[PDB]
Amino acid sequence: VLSEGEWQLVLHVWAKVEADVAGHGQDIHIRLFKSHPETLEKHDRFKHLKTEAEMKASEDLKKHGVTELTALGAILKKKGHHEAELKPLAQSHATKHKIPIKYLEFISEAIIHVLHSRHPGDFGADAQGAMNKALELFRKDIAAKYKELGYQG
Ligand code: ZNH
Repeated sequence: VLSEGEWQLVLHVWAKVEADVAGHGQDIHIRLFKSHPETLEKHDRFKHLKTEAEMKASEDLKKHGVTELTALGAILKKKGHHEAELKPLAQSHATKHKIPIKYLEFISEAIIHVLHSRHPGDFGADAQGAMNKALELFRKDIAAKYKELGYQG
């Protein structure tokens, strides 16, 4: 459970992400795929994107990063009260896409890397700690939902 102060820091840096959702999504995906290359295999339509310029130029990929960050932003703004927003995401991700909790941690690492890289002055220790706690709560709750649906994380 997060403090109101913690939620404030999460939402303060989230407002900065929202000045450029699409560029943050690109950087996050580029980082994720480079760091943890197994993750690119869940994206069949992005396989031919073999260099960083090719990744940046893909409207497909760009749009997908806005779709993911939009859903994550809406979850964050509910400050933990996110069952209604979380349930459809667990359903597609447990049953259709097959995304293990470990991959959610990898992308959580990429989000934190990119928010440090772009907003170091608004992403010091206590802000990083809050964002980590928020992402941890997201992943705890999505994993409980995965198990309800019969998917083992
Ligand atoms: C933060 C975190 C996150 C978020 C919020 C998200 C969100 C999302 C959204 C909103 C969508 C659309 C709808 C549905 O459900 O389907 C998606 C999809 C999606 N998803 Zn995901 N995700 C994520 C992570 C992820 C990862 C990590 C992966 C891998 C690796 C993924 C993979 C995915 C896919 C594959 C899809 C489909 C796409 C297409 O196909 O178009 N995912 N996703």
